[PDB]
Amino acid sequence: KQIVVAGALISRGTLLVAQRDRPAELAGLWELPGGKVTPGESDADALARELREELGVDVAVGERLGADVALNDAMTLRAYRVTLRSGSPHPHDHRALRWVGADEIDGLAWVPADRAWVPDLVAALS
Ligand SMILES: Nc1ccn([C@H]2C[C@H](O)[C@@H](COP(=O)(O)O)O2)c(=O)n1
Repeated sequence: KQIVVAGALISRGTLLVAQRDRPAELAGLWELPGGKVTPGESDADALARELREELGVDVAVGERLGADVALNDAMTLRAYRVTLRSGSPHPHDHRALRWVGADEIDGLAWVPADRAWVPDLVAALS
């Protein structure tokens, strides 16, 4: 299986979420940002790489957040806690970014796969 890694960046008590711009089925919906692990990379390497490219930040990759999500037979999606080392996030690849609190997480129009993590994210912010 192909692994897709995603980051739950919590800073100053809020969670960063990212609004996809593609493909049409997901454009406008919100996600934890990340991307595919390439063969030869660790999960930490891949996630830090993706968030540097997508957001313009250097992060440290920490513990898993929640369980794996099966995207299909082909791919699996995994979230990690990440924390900021340097930089301020900007939507280089996404439509928008938002910092959200616990109360806002269940109301967000999540991409269907990431929605599974709602209870985990609420707990992390509580
Ligand atoms: N937090 C994320 C990141 C990605 N994906 C999905 C969208 C694609 O089906 C696949 C690979 O993502 P991308 O198209 O961004 O490379 O993973 C997802 O559901 N949730």
